[PDB]
Amino acid sequence: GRTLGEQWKEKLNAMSREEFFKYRREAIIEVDRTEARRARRENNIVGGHPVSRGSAKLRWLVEKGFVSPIGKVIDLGCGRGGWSYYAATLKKVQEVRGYTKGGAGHEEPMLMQSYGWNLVSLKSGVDVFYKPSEPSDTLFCDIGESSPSPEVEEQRTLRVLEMTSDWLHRGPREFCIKVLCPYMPKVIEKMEVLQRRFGGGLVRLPLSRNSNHEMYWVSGAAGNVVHAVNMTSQVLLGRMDRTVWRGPKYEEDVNLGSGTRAVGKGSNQEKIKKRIQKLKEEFATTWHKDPEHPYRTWTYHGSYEVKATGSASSLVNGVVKLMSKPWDAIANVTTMAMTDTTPFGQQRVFKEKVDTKAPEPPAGAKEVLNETTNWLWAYLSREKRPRLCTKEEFIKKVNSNAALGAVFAEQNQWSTAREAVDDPRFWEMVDEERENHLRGECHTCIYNMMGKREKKPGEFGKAKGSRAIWFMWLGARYLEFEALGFLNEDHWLSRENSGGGVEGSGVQKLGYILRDIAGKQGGKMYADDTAGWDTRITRTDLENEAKVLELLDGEHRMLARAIIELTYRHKVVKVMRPAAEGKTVMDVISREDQRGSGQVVTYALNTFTNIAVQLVRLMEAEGVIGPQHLEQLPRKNKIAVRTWLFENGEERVTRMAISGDDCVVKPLDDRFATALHFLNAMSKVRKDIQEWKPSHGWHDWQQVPFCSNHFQEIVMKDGRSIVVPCRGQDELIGRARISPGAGWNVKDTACLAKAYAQMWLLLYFHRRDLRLMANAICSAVPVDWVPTGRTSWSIHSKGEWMTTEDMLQVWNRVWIEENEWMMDKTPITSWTDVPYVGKREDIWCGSLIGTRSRATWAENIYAAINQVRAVIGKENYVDYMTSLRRYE
Ligand SMILES: Nc1ncnc2c1ncn2[C@@H]1O[C@H](CSCC[C@H](N)C(=O)O)[C@@H](O)[C@H]1O
Ligand SMILES: [Zn+2]
Ligand SMILES: [Zn+2]
Repeated sequence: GRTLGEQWKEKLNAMSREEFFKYRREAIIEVDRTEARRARRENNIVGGHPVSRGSAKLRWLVEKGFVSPIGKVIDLGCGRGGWSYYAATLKKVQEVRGYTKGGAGHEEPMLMQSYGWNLVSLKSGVDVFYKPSEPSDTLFCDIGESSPSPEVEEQRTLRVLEMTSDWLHRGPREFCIKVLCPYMPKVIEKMEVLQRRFGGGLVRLPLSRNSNHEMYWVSGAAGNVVHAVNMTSQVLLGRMDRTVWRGPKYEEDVNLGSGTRAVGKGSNQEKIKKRIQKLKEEFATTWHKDPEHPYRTWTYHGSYEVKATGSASSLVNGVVKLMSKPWDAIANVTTMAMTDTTPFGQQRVFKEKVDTKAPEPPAGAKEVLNETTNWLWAYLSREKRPRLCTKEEFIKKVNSNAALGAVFAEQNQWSTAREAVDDPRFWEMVDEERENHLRGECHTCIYNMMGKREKKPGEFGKAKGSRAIWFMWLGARYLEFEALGFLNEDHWLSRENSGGGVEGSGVQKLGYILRDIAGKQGGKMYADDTAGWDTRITRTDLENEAKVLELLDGEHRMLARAIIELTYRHKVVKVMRPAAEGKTVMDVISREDQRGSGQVVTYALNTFTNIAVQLVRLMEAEGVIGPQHLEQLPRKNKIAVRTWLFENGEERVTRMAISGDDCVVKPLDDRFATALHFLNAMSKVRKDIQEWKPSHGWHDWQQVPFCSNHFQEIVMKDGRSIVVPCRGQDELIGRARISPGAGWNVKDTACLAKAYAQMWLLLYFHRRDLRLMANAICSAVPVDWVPTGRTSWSIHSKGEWMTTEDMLQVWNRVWIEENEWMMDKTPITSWTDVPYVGKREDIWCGSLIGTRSRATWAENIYAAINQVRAVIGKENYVDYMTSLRRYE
């Protein structure tokens, strides 16, 4: 009770609730929050309304010189993001990163479109007390949880000051740090030591309410700490006991405006000029060059107004949910959501993942890739001969529902792909562009880039933004397919031809292939994921892929050359973006590197390059090359590379399983784990691991991740063994619980549930919970109804369950009949003779067996089934529950 603050606190703690809320707002300045709250209600994130009162507080501080935010701003305990968004409106600020705890009983970051929103990056679920410090130019911290006990607040405050000191030690000359309880002795001492070392002073905002004693240690203040605090205490004490409460003085809230901001700094225009010109002309009406466009590594050409496209909804699948009551309690399943594919949705991912420049590899690294890719092209073409693909081939393999991909009104004459390929007028458009290509010109081959609708873990209690996919229109895709599609159609990256690849194989083959690799002598199995593979394909990588041309001649070569040079290298792309005031715009941008996700040969070229990368890593691992060769390759090891490849290559690729950017490799020893110098120089940086930390390997091949699964060997009842795919049961159920959009009627969602159920039966029958849930779903869905919808995006999903045939029959087809690693072709006649994984593995991968929630669920499954049957209604049903032992 010694300090005046302690007297204030004690008097505060003794107030009645009614008086507390009068005193709280007495004589303070308060921003009118009315309009902001209506904005929050009406989902208006483009009107300039700040997410909290925190924007006004920071505004007051900069308008008074107390802090002048600049450069890279770090914001500790950002909450909704109030400070972060205000900083981003400021000219001198170029980057904002917020961190915050989030979760139950804490504020999550809110996603806004305030001016400069593209400079901001908020992160939730972070405990900053144990987050390693990072360099920054401006540092913010608004952490400090109140308490009726000054002693508690004192210790909390100290913990923050102690924490911020680690961050101040790394440069920030600008700062603004909350000091929750400034009047307590140990805090006073800490402030004095900190002020000496880093400067600044303690300030009390007139925007703060009288119910706290918070002060801000800001870099552009100064003064005696003690004096400052006592002056605050006195004001506070003075405002107690009034005869008449006069209330606060009202101010207007800050208006943060809207729209993206330009990034600083940021030219083979010949080969793209026609395309741009044709677009500028077709959309001249509102065409313009936005000075505030957010592109940093893409070159920008212009923008025009368009109607926004995409969705931000996730809806629940009612039938799956009814059959999965125990998972209602699993956060991992219920916080999953469809990704946001609105333009704001994809753009907020675009600025992090796609607008990056992967550096070109250094000269020595190039020379080694050169020899490797020479070797690899030679090896792939040892037996196979390139060829044109035909119109008829295209028409037969085009999905009747492939994207049209119109980029010009002229390309938008058909309502489905099937109609286009059936219309002579389409092929006339193709021919016309074809003849242009033969003359080394390209007029209309242009990508649309948009958000991919995906089922993913949530973010800030809501949906994640979307991954960008891009592809050219049906006509351009035909031309690609004609020139380069032989790679696909004649299976140039099949295992038989590539050694390392796995083209064509369903998931059901993948485990067996991993096992075969395990049988070779060598070290641990590795499986490093490259972060954002397509965005890391360099000019060098493209130049090496371009060596297909040397396998081609005449007309065939010329067509292929146009695809490769005019279409894969000189890419022109159309992407939507949020403009100001709720309107959206189509940007036309370009760049020479990176790989477009929806090129006809993306998988092939990815597989090809990934094999070459692994070959290079193995050479560094086996000693042929090292860091001393990155800047220049000596003639002698340049030759060793050649001979290494020549003598070893064919064996070495058999130690790989390469599916696009997905890789598994069993090197000779474990020097591989530190063979990272070339890997990093080639820009193929590893995902989720410090740049130079060695790679983790596995001893058990059954724990190796490949194409989103790992694989388990299980011995069946009749003594035969199978290798099956296995993965987190939480997400499997999480995804089945999500419907692809709004407005889906009972029958359609029932048919999607039925596809998820049947995919489970065919691939994850060995997971106890799923087999029960699958039979339960199929028992609640009318037998006649036909499975519809996507259950996977993986190229290795072959969809055998998308059928009305009995699932046991198809089980035998893929697991016995067509399974080349199963000698004994003895058919399985009943489900009970189909194995499970060990309960140890089942539980490790999310199973709920042995739990009482599950028990209740299992025992009462029929009630669940009947609930769904009622909703669907009188129809023809069948009970499959009896195919499980416990229901006989
Ligand atoms: N240890 C911790 N690590 C990260 N965040 C924390 C934390 N302790 C508290 N927080 C969070 O930090 C936030 C401070 S309130 C932030 C207000 C913000 N300046 C604005 O204007 O919007 C709270 O939401 C709180 O949940
Ligand atoms: Zn073209
Ligand atoms: Zn598993």
